[PDB]
Amino acid sequence: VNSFSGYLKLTDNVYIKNADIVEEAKKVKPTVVVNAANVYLKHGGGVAGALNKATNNAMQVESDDYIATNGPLKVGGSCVLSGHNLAKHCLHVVGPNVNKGEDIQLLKSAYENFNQHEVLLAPLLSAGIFGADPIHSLRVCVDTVRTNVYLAVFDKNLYDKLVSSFL
Ligand SMILES: Cc1ccc(C[C@H](CO)Nc2ncnc3[nH]ccc23)cc1C
Ligand SMILES: [Cl-]
Repeated sequence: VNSFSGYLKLTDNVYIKNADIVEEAKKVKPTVVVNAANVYLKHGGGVAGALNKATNNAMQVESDDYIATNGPLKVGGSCVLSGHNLAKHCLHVVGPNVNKGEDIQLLKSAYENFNQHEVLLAPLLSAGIFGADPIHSLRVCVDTVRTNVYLAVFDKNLYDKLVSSFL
């Protein structure tokens, strides 16, 4: 039993809700919140911009030190950093950005990172400003993630389409 509330159950392990991941994380304080990261961990907009703003830029400061030491992530890759005031940990995951021409097949590799964590709060990878079809992203999530994932969808209209169209 966990403290996530108001989710619709899609499969044994995947759940979904129309919610603001920033507000969800502050309420639940999950063990792991997933960020929709880029390889440079530059959290300028989208989910990453919102999560970083909620940390008062501490996420960006930590991320800049990470990159200075380790260099950029891979598309499809991830790193574990602090969750600051939002969660114990933040799993920064790089889904392909279609608006950069990045291969959408890497979306499965991106979701595989979730399997290293028993329970996660997450957005749909490569959705929003990353340009992928959220219906495809949800399908890949369900077919790739085996651990317990609580998916937060900010937009109410989009959530209804994902649910009504879920096979
Ligand atoms: C119009 C529109 C907006 C957003 C999305 C999803 C992306 C992630 O898939 N953004 C987010 N998802 C969850 N919480 C969030 N908080 C801040 C940003 C954000 C899709 C579409 C079509
Ligand atoms: Cl977004």
